[PDB]
Amino acid sequence: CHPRLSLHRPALEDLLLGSEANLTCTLTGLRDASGVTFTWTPSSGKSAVQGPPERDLCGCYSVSSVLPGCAEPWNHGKTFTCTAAYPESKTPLTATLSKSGNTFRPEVHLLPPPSEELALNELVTLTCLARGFSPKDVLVRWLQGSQELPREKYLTWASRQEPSQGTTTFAVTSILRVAAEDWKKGDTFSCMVGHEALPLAFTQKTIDR
Amino acid sequence: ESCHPRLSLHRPALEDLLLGSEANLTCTLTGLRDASGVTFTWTPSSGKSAVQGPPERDLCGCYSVSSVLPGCAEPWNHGKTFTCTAAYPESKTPLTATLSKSGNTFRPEVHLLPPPSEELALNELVTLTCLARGFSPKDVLVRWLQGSQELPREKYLTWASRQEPSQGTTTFAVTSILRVAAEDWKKGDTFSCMVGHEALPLAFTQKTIDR
Amino acid sequence: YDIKDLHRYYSSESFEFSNISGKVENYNGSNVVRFNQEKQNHQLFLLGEDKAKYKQGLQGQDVFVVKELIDPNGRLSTVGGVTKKNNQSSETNIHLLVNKLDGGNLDATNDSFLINKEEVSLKELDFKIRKQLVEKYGLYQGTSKYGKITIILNGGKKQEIDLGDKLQFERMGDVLNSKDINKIEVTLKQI
Amino acid sequence: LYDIKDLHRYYSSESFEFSNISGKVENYNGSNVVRFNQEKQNHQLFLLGEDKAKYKQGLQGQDVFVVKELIDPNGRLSTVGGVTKKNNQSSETNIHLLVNKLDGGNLDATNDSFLINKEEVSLKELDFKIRKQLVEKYGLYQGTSKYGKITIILNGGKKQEIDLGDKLQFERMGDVLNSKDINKIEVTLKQI
Ligand SMILES: *[C@@H]1O[C@H](CO)[C@@H](O[C@@H]2O[C@H](CO)[C@@H](O)[C@H](O)[C@H]2NC(C)=O)[C@H](O)[C@H]1NC(C)=O
Ligand SMILES: *[C@@H]1O[C@H](CO)[C@@H](O[C@@H]2O[C@H](CO)[C@@H](O)[C@H](O)[C@H]2NC(C)=O)[C@H](O)[C@H]1NC(C)=O
Ligand SMILES: [Ca+2]
Repeated sequence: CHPRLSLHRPALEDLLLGSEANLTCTLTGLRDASGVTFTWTPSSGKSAVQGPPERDLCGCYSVSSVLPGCAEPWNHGKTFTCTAAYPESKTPLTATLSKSGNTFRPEVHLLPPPSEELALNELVTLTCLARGFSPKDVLVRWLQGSQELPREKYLTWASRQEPSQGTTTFAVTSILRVAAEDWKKGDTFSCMVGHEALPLAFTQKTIDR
Repeated sequence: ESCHPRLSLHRPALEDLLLGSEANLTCTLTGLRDASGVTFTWTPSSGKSAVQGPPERDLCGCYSVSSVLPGCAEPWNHGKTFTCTAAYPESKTPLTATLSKSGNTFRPEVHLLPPPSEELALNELVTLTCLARGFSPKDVLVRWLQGSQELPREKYLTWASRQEPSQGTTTFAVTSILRVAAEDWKKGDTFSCMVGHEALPLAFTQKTIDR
Repeated sequence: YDIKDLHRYYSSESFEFSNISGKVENYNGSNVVRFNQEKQNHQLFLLGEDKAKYKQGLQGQDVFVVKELIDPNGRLSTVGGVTKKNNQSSETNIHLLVNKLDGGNLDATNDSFLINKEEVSLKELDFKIRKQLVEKYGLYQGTSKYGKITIILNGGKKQEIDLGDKLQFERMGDVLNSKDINKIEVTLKQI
Repeated sequence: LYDIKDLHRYYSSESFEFSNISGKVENYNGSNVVRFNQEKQNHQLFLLGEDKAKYKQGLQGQDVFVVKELIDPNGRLSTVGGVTKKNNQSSETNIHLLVNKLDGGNLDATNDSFLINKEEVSLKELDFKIRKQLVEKYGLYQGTSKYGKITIILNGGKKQEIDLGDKLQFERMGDVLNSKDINKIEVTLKQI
């Protein structure tokens, strides 16, 4: 066992597709049970929680605190402070994070299928590459013309950091295998990347025959 | 809960197998704790004995010992099967692990892809994408070349070997990204994406591109 | 901005809603008004003059939507295009001269352009003119891409839209008013 | 259709004819190879098929016609098949090489010849050498000349055909012929 505090930025999915974009501060490693002082600072809906989750993923549970409403304060970029007070030891625990600065947008690219696949004329592969964006965090989705294809139907790698002797940037690729017909048929496909640094938070690159 | 034990036997590093001389097999544990003398027993006990390691401890406690079987590289490629059994003072009942070189494989479908129709109309750095798809186990190697020159690991990005979405046979795919100088790309030279896999006839494959 | 994407875009259907109202949320850090109209929800981004001009959301204005794209949540995002209410106090047909320049020759084609309201959105003004430049002058098609829409106001001053790439969102908020427009000239420099 | 550039690169790259090569066969990723040094280069000769049992105990000192497949991160030049007896001296003999271009509804054909250095040659050496000629003197694998079929004549005793559609099958680069048993060679380019 061993208690540690932790702060988590609001998920991009939520930041770009949810209403109640809430933030989470969480204390783990407690042997105790509760009675923990979860006091932040930006009082604009402040309403922690606990519901003691034995799911400390370890032989000794813990609890957490939420700050609903803070969907906008986050985009502005204020330094949130979640001070945690628990039994065991005195001097409480305090971790605090804010928005990330020094950001760049994704340079999306929708690559056509490999000549060789058009030959085997079976299933052509559409590759999507987003690169050069900062906040590692990014979303990627697909469309057949105007209809978003289910995630269950494509593969998206993990946003990794690229090689550069300076501006720290990340890159993400994704593969969508489509029916040979449909590609030659004519209907288009699109790659839709989401991001904080984008203007409308989403770019959409489209390619066809 | 807490530290529930898990024994796992690992295959030799594809890398070692293809480019190395001594390839080993690792048999380790997870939940188990305590006992620094509690050893495991391997099957092909051809003299070469295992080599336990530094207890090492996962967070939240739960220690984890490993046992590497040296040069067991010939037998691997030779189709033999290994068996690792660990005994601890946790359960009077031991754990057994068994592994052998995969049958029913699939050669990587390697595709070298040209720079974005736009990335070049900025004459800065063009982006070369390599995609290996539909292959046997998920163990693959990806390398980059400028003609006959192998560029360094630091000079590129290859993502993990993920599993391809499928309804039938199970295959994986991996992607790599080499950013080159538009200047070089433009002056006509070439680039290669060499891949490593155990299903590929010659162990490797090279797919080459250029304008 | 590669031909196919410009033809694509400058071809899409544009809507001209009326008497719209909204609050404004800080989506991804930018002020945007949301509103449903023809069974389709929109998400108007206020990124230019309109950002301050409409710092209090929308309460009765008209809006020119043009699909930048549709959020994976089903919300068509459009940029600017907001013009005051009680604005249909006139029509207006202004002179539109189009000049397709090729082998160094001319090919002038004095045409005409219509303005739906009194106060205009550089967005609408630009969007339509290009739509009309494609449908009748093969723009962003084959090879006609570069150009330069020029709007000429009474007095003398004149505004310019480069055809090279979509109008900047920064200026979709901009508003002109019919009456101060003498003539419009284009130059489909098909290089 | 597309691998046109690839086929070219290969069937026109620099070949190599070595001799008195000795090497203990080793195991590699489940294959039967023989590594060996020759002229600043390190080779890795893979043995697949007819040649894998013939040389169960490596290469005593035969002759090897090496063709570079690629060069792994370790500098080894992966090559396949192409070994010959050893008691291989020399038989510079010229075989008749008929090349029939079929472009259009026409057949603008021509008569040529084919040289052979060894007494015992390898289908590997034939296929390579031949196509190279078909490449240099008939622009094979260029523009649209990709498909066709090389037909060898085993002195009124058989007929060995090598499709030009793609590379020779590794399986085949282990078969050998007797330079003498050849009568004539007929190529049939199929420019579509
Ligand atoms: C964002 O945070 C809110 C609040 O912490 C979550 O919404 C709660 O959902 C439960 C569901 O039963 C309701 O009972 C509460 O009233 C909601 N809270 C409030 C005050 O809105 C919401 O789930 C979080 N969003 C996610 C899923 O990330
Ligand atoms: C067993 O194989 C592993 C995998 O190749 C070896 O671990 C590597 O050791 C090198 C240094 O010698 C490191 O650079 C790699 O990062 C290691 N890889 C791993 C496993 O993380 C290991 O040395 C081998 N041990 C024996 C007994 O041969
Ligand atoms: Ca163009």
